[PDB]
Amino acid sequence: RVTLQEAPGTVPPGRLPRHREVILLADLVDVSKPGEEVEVTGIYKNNYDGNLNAKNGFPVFATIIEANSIKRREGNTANEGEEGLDVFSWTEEEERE
Amino acid sequence: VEVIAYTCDQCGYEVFQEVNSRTFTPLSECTSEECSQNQTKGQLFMSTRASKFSAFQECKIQELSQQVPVGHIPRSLNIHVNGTLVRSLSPGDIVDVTGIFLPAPYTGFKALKAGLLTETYLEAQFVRQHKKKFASFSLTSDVEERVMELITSGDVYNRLAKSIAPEIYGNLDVKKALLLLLVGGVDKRVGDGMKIRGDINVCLMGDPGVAKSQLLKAICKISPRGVYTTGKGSSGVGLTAAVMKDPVTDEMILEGGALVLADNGICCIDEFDKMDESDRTAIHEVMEQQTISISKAGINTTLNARTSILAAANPLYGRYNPRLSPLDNINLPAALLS
Amino acid sequence: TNVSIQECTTNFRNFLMSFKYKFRKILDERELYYIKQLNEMRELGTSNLNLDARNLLAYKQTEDLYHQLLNYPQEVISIMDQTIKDCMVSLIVDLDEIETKFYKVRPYNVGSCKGMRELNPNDIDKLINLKGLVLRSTPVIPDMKVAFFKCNVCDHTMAVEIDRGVIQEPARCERIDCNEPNSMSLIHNRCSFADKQVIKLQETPDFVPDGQTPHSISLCVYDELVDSCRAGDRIEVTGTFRSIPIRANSRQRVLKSLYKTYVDVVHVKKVQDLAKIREVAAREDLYSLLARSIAPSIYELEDVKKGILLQLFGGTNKTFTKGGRYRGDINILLCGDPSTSKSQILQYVHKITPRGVYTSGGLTAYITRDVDTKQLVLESGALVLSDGGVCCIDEFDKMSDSTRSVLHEVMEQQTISIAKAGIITTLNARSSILASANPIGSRYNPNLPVTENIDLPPPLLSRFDLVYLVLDKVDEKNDRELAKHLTNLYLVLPVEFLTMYISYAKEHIHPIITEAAKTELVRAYVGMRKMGDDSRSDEKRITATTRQLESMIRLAEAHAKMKLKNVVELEDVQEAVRLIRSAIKDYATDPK
Amino acid sequence: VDDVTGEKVREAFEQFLEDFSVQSTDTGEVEKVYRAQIEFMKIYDLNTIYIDYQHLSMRENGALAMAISEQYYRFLPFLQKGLRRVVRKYAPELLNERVFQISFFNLPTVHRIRDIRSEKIGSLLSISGTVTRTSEVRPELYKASFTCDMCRAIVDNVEQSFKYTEPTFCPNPSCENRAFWTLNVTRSRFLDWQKVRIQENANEIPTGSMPRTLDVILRGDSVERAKPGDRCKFTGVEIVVPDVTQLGLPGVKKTTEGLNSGVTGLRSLGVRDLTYKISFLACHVISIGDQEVFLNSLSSDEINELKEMVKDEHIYDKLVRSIAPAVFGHEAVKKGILLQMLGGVHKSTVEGIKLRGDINICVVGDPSTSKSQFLKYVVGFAPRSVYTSGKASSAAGLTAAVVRDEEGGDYTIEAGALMLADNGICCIDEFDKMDISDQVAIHEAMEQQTISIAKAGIHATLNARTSILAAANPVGGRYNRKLSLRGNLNMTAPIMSRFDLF
DNA sequence: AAAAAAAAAAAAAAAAAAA
DNA sequence: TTTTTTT
Ligand SMILES: Nc1ncnc2c1ncn2[C@@H]1O[C@H](COP(=O)(O)OP(=O)(O)OP(=O)(O)O)[C@@H](O)[C@H]1O
Ligand SMILES: Nc1ncnc2c1ncn2[C@@H]1O[C@H](COP(=O)(O)OP(=O)(O)O)[C@@H](O)[C@H]1O
Ligand SMILES: Nc1ncnc2c1ncn2[C@@H]1O[C@H](COP(=O)(O)OP(=O)(O)O)[C@@H](O)[C@H]1O
Ligand SMILES: [Mg+2]
Ligand SMILES: [Zn+2]
Ligand SMILES: [Zn+2]
Ligand SMILES: [Zn+2]
Repeated sequence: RVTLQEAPGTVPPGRLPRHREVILLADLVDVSKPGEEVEVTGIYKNNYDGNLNAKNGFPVFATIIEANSIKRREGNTANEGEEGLDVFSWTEEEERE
Repeated sequence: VEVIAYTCDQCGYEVFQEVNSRTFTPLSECTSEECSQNQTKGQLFMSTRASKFSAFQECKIQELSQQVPVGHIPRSLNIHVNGTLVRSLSPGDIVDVTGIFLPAPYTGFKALKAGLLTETYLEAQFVRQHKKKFASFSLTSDVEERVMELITSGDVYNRLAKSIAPEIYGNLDVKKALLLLLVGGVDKRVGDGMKIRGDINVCLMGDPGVAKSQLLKAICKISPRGVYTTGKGSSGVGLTAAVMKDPVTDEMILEGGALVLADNGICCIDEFDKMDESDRTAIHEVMEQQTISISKAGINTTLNARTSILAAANPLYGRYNPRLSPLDNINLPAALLS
Repeated sequence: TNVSIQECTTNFRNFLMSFKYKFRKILDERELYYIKQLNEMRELGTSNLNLDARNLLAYKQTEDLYHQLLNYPQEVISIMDQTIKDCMVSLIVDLDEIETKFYKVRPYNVGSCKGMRELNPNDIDKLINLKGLVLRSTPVIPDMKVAFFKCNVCDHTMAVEIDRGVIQEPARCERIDCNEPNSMSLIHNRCSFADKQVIKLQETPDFVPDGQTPHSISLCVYDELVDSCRAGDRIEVTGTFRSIPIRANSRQRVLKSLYKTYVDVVHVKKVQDLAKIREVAAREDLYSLLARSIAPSIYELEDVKKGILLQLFGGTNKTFTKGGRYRGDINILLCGDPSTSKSQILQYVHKITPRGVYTSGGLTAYITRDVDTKQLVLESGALVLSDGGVCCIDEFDKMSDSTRSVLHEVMEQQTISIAKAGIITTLNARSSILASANPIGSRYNPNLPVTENIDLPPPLLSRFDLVYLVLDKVDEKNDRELAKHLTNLYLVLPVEFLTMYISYAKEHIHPIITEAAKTELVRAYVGMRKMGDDSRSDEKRITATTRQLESMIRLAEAHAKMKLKNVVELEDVQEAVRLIRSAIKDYATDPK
Repeated sequence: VDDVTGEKVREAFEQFLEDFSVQSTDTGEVEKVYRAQIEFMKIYDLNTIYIDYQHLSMRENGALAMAISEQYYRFLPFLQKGLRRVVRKYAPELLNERVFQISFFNLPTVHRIRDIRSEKIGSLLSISGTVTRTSEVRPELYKASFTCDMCRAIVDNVEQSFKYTEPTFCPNPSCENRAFWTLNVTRSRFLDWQKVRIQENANEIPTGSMPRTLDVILRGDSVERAKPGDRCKFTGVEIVVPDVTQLGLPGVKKTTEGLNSGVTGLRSLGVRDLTYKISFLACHVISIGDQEVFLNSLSSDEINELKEMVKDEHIYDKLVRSIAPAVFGHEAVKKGILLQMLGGVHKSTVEGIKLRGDINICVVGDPSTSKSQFLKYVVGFAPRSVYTSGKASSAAGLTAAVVRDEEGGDYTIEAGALMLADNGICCIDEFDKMDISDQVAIHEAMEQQTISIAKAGIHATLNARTSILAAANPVGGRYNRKLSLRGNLNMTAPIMSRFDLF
């Protein structure tokens, strides 16, 4: 599990980011590294908590993101050339060409 | 608390109980016959007026330096005082306390450890204040004949100057200035309420090894209100009251902008060119009986700063100079010098 | 005790209808207060009865009730309030306003004012008089009075009274049709509550003679006494003592052997003249006397006093939308050797002005972390609080560097913005500035120009409205007069009337300039333009700037601000131009 | 038991909703404004009605207006029931069952924070202040559906409170609610939730007393409608909140002086004391401080005025004369500022390389001639404008900076003045005075139209799409006619080529 | 069921200062 | 203008 902030280039100026928690199941382990900008496709789910209801006085719920796909987006902001999780990967016919 | 009295909504006799331990539990249902019945005749409550109380206070004592063996740290001892003897001693005095050396259970900590270890305390019985009494020059026959003898002595100021610090040789005029500093100048205001102070600000200047610090120590000894300060060593000397974060409950007890006993005190300072900008700002603010009104958290209870300033500083070269003195100076503002 | 219920009430009522303060007058050895004041209350609709103890002591039967009141405050006060409640009908014989209002009394002056250093347990549940300084406060705390309940199964609701805080909950709903025991559920938001506020009080410094530390006693107030005091106040209170058991471990039934001490108070004390103005305002020499009346102890220095007075009066502020608002404040700088008592002038003006903060070289807003509580609050600095008044600054040379830019921000726009910790906002200042600075060295050399000795940047000193220079030079005569004046003082002045006059001029009066004054203004501008040039090709500096025109417009408006006029005259503009040019005449350096 | 008062107020409420029948203008004979609101909901699937208090004021006088206003909490569900009745009478499919909300506005007065007292609990009220902090938008339970385990016996529409409540009985006669209940997440209905903090404005506070702080709870569509530093006016009902910790929970459990006005003696409390504190609940928030898309905004003036000024033939002739009428002279400067406001086309190649599409202007002059006036006017006119000095006391400088609390990780960045100016027109004053590091940052930033600073183990790329307008001053006071810009100004050579006009 | 925190040591970034 | 040192 890992902490996900907002991209500093995406937040409105002079504001504060919003954190979330992302849980990475099998085969997605260690794909993400600290300090990098990433894009994650996942499922939004909610769960009960005790201290959260304690500190607010209202029936509030916590939410975590179960990761399902991860795509790195560090530096290479040109994101219109092609689709896919990895744009630096090739098919067999691309190797043939 | 000594005895706790309840009331049970007209249950005839009202239950009394006593507690000597530092903790207890209250009562809930009384033993009267109408409440010995299956249900209570009115619920009982604690009654403050009928209960008994005693004045209580807590103090701790520290060993003297003379009695500490070499290479050791002094220890402390707690004292509990009750009854009329409360408020019979003040911090900062030598006393001879007689009391009862009693144990104290550790269960108050509620750690469940120290199965056989317990704390100890003393309960006061009779206190000898010892030390010395200032008495505020309260008149008596003996002091009256003493001042008669002084009047018969004739000329006084020269003898007083000679009698301050015979250890340091010479320097008569410095001692004369010390005499004139100890009495104070013109005071008690003028017409239209204009401010004037009787305090005198004299600065001592000279080479190292002239025993100006020793003369300052002698003056501090001979004066009752003297406070001695020097270059660094601690941060609580100025700008903060001594009760900052002091209580065990951490009540943030403070006064704001104040100094050490600045009201009618004698601020003796050594190494006047050593302190930082904060103490320098404070001593510019204590100028000419001006109060100290520095605020940090909405506090504005200013201290009425009315003190005489006597400070000793050394040249930044460590010696006098053939070239001009005001440029050599003491590395001090000309406004402060004036 | 059960003694005062029967006869003390009747005796107090009899002396209510029978009291005359002539008895107190005789006791003084140099009139029916209650009935006249009670009918005053009847015709007012108020609900309050102040009650002194000395005049209560003046009567021989009442002192018995006096002593019984010290022993038993609560019951005596309650029965006195009920007595007043019945006195309503006893005196009116509309009865409708009576049934709606409660009644309370405010005893005071019961006894000598004690201090926190001498409070023996003999003084528990006894009325005392206390004086001190209010330090801090707390948000108002709701108090449970009427418990609301609802039989959820049958939706039945019942209202329950309480006593001593503890609630006797209903073990079963009254509706025997359901008669269920466990269907009792309360509603938080349909109850009734009382407002409680806790104050922290400090002993006066008079009670600590030997440099010890003061102490703190907790306070409690109810209803009309809520928010009656705030931080820094000096008040005196009268209320009973109290002690309470401390819970210790909140999870356990035990209680500590010691009790917390706190007091509950019931009374707190602190510590058409417009016709007269015009009679004074009609005089011809109002200007000179008014100017000299604010610095009685200052010898000579008339022109700077006049300038400071006009700065205090202020100009006009307008907000026409076609070009944005125009600044209406005057800013003046003081310079010279520290032998002029120039801080005394700032001290005078600080207390003379309605609003103002006196500081020295942090002055603006900065977010702080709360000390007693753990929270974040936005805090505004000295400049923000001086809106509409005069902000006084000393030791202006020792201004550091970061803060100086802030001044350059505020003097040119009268608005300060902050972008920190996610907070972006703008705050209004709209304040006047008065500052003093010292030259570098033991003296200010007249040959030396002003700039280097005052070590301020040229733009900042150029953008002040005016400037004044004080130069003390040794002469036999002037020293003789100064020495004589100082000795005589050491060996015609109005009162807060000044403050109300200043306020009335500030907000009632909105003078405007007229067409005639425009010709004089433009002639003066052209004249100093010519005075700033010569026939030779030296390429003289342009000494007549637009700042001069703005300054003279503001000063002419200020001259009409005083004397309560509505339109300016020529005299205003001649005075303004002479004032603006006098400082320039002494602004030259060693050349020319 | 039937609260006939609630029934009566609900009947009157739905009645004046039905037939308010107010006319706005002469052409608007009968409008039925609330029917129009419901029509808007039908055509847009909206949820919340907005009710003006003044329209509610004269309806049945104080028999209805004051009755609703004072015991708002008491009669809120009755208003909800009447609203549901009328909407399902007129728009059944609109309910496709959903949480309708009502927001009252236009209250006759506003209260300061210092005037808050307990006697107004449960009453509609309006307060104003500055928001200093918000909280993340978290969901909260509204209507739950519990299963009684061994026999499911679905217990739906269970209401909640400040504590997570559970059903108390099992409707199945064979079952006897012995089995512990289990929540069904997919059947529960949640609602938004956000807590904000407010404090008194600087004008209300007397002396140097510390500001009074209060907490405000939002719900529904009013989330993220307030931002820190914005002075806003709220409308809602005053409430009181207990300490849930003393109350029973499945989880485990200035201030030291106590003396709280507590209460005890309850079954669930046991040997515990319950305290209370003041909180506000809000329902309405206001703040007091393509060419075809534009053409879609149709009006008679919108058509005619633009058509005339397009079909005109001296537009430019008048246009420059219409810029900053306050200033006198300086004809070309106005044209320059107009061109700066107009902006240039932004184009990006098919290689991901960005071409600058903005104009940057520098103005130089001798002291005290109108140059600050242009900057002030353009700041006052141009949207998203920022005014700042060349020398700034903030640690952010002009570009950006990193700030940490001591021993605080990640060195969270702070937006600089230029970063705030991003996505909009910027203004710079006193440009000659500059920070050397900031200067070497900006001159590479202007061409890149972005700035990126990597420090203290964190790195990021920021956007600075800004149009720069700056003013300088000749060295020596006045512009020496003999020399040139390079001789007169000390400002470095590469930056001069960054600017496009002088 | 809970000791939890003031006092130190060490690693930076920003600003201001001296050459 | 540059590097140093302090906060
Ligand atoms: N006039 C004197 N008579 C006697 N002893 C003297 C005299 N002058 C100096 N001394 C001796 O010098 C010492 C005190 O000088 P000391 O250097 O402590 O004082 P100082 O001038 O305040 O300087 P410093 O700051 O170095 O302490 C003592 O040992 C004292 O005996
Ligand atoms: N004209 C004067 N009248 C009365 N007192 C004066 C006069 N000039 C100087 N003084 C005395 O000399 C001091 C001058 O201090 P001041 O010039 O205010 O120093 P600074 O402004 O640097 O604090 C004052 O405290 C005052 O007592
Ligand atoms: N319409 C105008 N024509 C010419 N000058 C003006 C006009 N309006 C204001 N001014 C002057 O121009 C100045 C603009 O400020 P600025 O030129 O930046 O002064 P400085 O250079 O001293 O900062 C103002 O001080 C004002 O006096
Ligand atoms: Mg020495
Ligand atoms: Zn009983
Ligand atoms: Zn029932
Ligand atoms: Zn079941």
